[PDB]
Amino acid sequence: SCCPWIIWCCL
Repeated sequence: SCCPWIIWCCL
């Protein structure tokens, strides 16, 4: 739920 809502990430 990173950015965007995705696994450990920040795209």
